[PDB]
Amino acid sequence: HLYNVDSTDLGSAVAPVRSKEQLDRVADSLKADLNLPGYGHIPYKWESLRPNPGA
Amino acid sequence: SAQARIDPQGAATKCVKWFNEWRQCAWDQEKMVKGYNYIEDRRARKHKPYIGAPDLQYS
Amino acid sequence: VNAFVVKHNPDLRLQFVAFASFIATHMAITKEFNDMYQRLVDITSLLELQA
Amino acid sequence: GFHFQQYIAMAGRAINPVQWTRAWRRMEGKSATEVYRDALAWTNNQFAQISRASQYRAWWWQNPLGMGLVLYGTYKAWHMIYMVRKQKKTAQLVAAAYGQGGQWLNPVPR
Amino acid sequence: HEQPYRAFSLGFTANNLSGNWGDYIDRQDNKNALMRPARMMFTDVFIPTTK
Amino acid sequence: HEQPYRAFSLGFTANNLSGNWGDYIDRQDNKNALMRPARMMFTDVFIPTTK
Amino acid sequence: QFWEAQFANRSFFFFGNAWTSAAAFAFFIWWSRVFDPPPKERLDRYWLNSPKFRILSAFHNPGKRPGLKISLMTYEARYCYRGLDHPFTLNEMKDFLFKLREQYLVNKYEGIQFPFVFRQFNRVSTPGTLEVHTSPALQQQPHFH
Amino acid sequence: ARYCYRGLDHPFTLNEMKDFLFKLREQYLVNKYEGIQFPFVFRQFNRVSTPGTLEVHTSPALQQQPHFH
Amino acid sequence: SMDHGMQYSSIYWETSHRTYLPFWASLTQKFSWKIMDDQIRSFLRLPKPVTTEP
Repeated sequence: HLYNVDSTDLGSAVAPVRSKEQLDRVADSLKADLNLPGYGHIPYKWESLRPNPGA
Repeated sequence: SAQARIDPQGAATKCVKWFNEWRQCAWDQEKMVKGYNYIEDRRARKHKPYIGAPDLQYS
Repeated sequence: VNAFVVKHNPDLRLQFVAFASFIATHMAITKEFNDMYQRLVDITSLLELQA
Repeated sequence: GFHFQQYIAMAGRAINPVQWTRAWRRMEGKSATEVYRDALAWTNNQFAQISRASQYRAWWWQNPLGMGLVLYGTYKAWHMIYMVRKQKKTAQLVAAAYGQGGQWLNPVPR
Repeated sequence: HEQPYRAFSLGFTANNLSGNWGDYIDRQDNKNALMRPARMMFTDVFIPTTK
Repeated sequence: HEQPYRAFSLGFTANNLSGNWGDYIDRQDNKNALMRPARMMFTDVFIPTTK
Repeated sequence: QFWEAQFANRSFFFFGNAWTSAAAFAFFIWWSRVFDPPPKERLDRYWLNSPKFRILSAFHNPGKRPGLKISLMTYEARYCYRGLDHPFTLNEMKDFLFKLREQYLVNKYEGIQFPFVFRQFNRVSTPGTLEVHTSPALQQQPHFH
Repeated sequence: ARYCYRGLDHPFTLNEMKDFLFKLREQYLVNKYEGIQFPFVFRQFNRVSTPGTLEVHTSPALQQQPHFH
Repeated sequence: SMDHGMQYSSIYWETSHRTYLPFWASLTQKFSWKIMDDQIRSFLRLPKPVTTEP
């Protein structure tokens, strides 16, 4: 009752390990929670045979 | 002076700069009270733009 | 280096093929690293949007 | 300058995938030094044709400025085809990223 | 010595001193009133509005 | 026999039947959505906006 | 030729009016620092407000808006490499929040454009039967006299 | 042309009456405000008079109206 | 009435303003040394930052 917590488990005592899959999961969850129509929209793309000009 | 009793939003628009300065001074005082410092890196190769230029030393 | 290259790619067309494959492999690995960093930046941008 | 039509025709042949297979077959038993020397010799042959034939011959495009006008027109054509196109693309990029004039904006006031 | 510098461009062909574009928020027209009607003439490319 | 007629223009070069400009009040774009972005290409002269 | 010029008179390294002198002067200014890139402590003096920098950022971030990352790079360059505990003034804070708002709007409304956010693009989506009407007259506000 | 040469006592319908008053209003506005232009009257011209330092700002966002749910 | 708006201002490039992009710019791509640096630090057991500790 002294701490602003729902439970006693404050998470792991070591940081997460780097993973493409975990990053994908977190980004998808954030996108779903935000629910913003306009993410990933490209109004202008440099005209090129390459799909992604520059990066 | 800005008559915040009658135009509080208008006065806050004028006074938030001094609130921000107070906010800065608070941390500036805390870091002097509790000795807080950081490891500065070595001097850059092009710290001076020109060799003949003076490098005025800053604390 | 020129010996090792000409021993395995004595002709111009083979030299060009090897050069192009080197370029493609370099670009692919660079794309992998850029994709990882891009995922990180996307997450940071999403947290800015959440703010 | 001369043989502009032939240069267009050469580019047209070069862009043909059949000519790519022909060049692939022609590249059998061939060296980069040989290819470079061949191209350099071709370019030298062009400029030598110019240097020789300008002494006695005049093309249909001959004018009181000589080949200076032909070279200026070549430059302007290259400019209008490539660089102004790139400027258009860069303009749309900057306008989508920052707004019109975003690259000449003043620094943020302190 | 802590204030930032404005970009400098000067040549025979173009410059950035005959006008002021402003900040990111408080923008303004680089050209003046007499040549604003002829802005199309100070451009290599122009993509007009849709209406 | 008491309603007025709309103007007619038809030739090989130009017409007034591929679009509708509307009335004096309830106006509308004569060109359609796919070529509205390229209005500059359907004009002999163009005098852009002031901004 | 350059070597012999060095021992010829009035033809030493960068002295004189010869092409060897010009080339040596060019190498000298290259070897100097003035044309080197700036350090991270000095990036927000010119580089982060540069048209080249902005265009390159926009190019290598194709469909994105790097105004916010530019603001954050300025914050970094002033805080972590120059030693300022309070890098942003009130103006810069307002600019940061303006850019945050613009990012928010661009991700919320698809295709939003100039009058609400600083952004212009040509290939837009229109309904198909676009009606054109006059704006209403400005609202008559009450006034004395 | 409808009244004096075809014999119609009531030449204008409601649409034509509205159009007449719209054009009257446009004449009034054009004569009242010098340089008035498209959004208020159907009219576009190029040689306009501008202040000299024209500032460009973003419009405010559309007013949030209250709504159910 | 805010989404999918029309082009309100013109887009243009002033004469002889520079572009700073070459002809291979579309094939150019970015890179950061941070991922490689992280891998190397993890493999060589270098000093970790305190952000690894919750």
